[PDB]
Amino acid sequence: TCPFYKKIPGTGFTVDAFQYGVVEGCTAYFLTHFHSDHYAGLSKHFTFPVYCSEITGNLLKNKLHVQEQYIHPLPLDTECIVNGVKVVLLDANHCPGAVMILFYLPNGTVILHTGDFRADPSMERSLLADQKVHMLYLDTTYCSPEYTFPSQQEVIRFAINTAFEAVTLNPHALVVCGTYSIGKEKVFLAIADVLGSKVGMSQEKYKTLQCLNIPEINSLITTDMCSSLVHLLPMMQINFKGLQSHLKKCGGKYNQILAFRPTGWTHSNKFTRIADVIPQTKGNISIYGIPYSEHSSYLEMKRFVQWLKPQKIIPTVNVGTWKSRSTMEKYFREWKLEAGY
Ligand code: NI
Repeated sequence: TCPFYKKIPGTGFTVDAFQYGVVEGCTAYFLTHFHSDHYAGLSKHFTFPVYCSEITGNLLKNKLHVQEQYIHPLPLDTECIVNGVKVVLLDANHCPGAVMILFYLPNGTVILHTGDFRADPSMERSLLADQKVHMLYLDTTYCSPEYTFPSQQEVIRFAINTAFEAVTLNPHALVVCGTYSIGKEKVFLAIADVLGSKVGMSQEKYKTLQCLNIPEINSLITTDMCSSLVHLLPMMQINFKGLQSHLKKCGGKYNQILAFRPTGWTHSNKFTRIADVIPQTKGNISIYGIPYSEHSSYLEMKRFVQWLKPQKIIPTVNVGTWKSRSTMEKYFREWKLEAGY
C-alpha cells in the first residue's frame, strides 16, 4: 500500500506514487522528476491529473505516451492554485526538470517536499526565504558523515583535462560515457565541447535529450556515430568486454578508448581526492569512475536543514530498515541541538 511518506496531509495529493493503482482519496498526483523509481507505474492508460515541470511533461508525453489532457505542467518560482491549494515548484538541482514542491495548507501549515535534490546555498535565496516551513519531506540518500564528495565543477574540470590530454596525445582515441537515465549531461557535453565534437548516441537517447530544453542542443548532439569522437553507451556496456566489442564496431577508426563511469558515491571517496583518481586499464582501454553526484553530500544536507529549521522531518530515502531509520533520527536531533531550533 501507498506509504505515509508519499501522502501530503490535508490535501488529496500524493507525490511520486504511481505504482499502487488508484490511491483512495487522491485528486492530484505530483511527479518531482523523470527517474524510473519515481514515475514507476505511469503509461498511456493513466487517466488522473499529473502535475509536474514543463520538462517532465515533455518526457511523459514523448517517452511514456501519457495523453496530453492528463499532463499539467507548471512554471517554476510561481504561486499556482491546484484543486484549491496554493503550490510552488522550485528547482531541485538534481536532473533536468527535477523540482521541489511547496504546499500551503488551508490550516496555515507549510510543507516542503524536496523530491530528489542536491542542496545548495542558492536555495537559501529562493521563495523559501519568505516564510516558515513546518514539515520537510527530505531526500536522505546520503545522510551519513562518510558521504563526502567534490563539487560538480571540480569533477567536470578533471574530466575535461583528462580527455583533452588523452586525445591530444593520441588523435585515434575514442571517448565513451555511460548513461542509464537523464541527469549528469554536463559530463559528456563538457568533454565534447573541449574536443570540438558533437556527442553521438542512439536514436532513443537523442529523443530523450531533445525533450530537455537545453539551449543550442541541435549544435551539441547527433545520431551520426561515425562523425563524433564522444560516444554515449548504456552504462551496462561500460566494461572491458562491452568496450572491446564497441571498438570493433567503428571499423579501425580508433585504437584506444578512454571511458567515464559517473557513479554516485564509492568508498574510495573516504581515502582519495579528485586530483589523485586513477583508471582501470586492460590494453588500449581505460575506465575512470568519477564521483559526479546529483544528491546532497551529508554536509550540504546538514547545512540546508539547519538553515530551514523545520519542526518535523520525514525521510523519503533509506526508510526500509529500522537501523537506517534510527541512525537518521539521531543525525536530525544532533542538528537541531547544535543549531538551537
Ligand atoms: Ni532521482
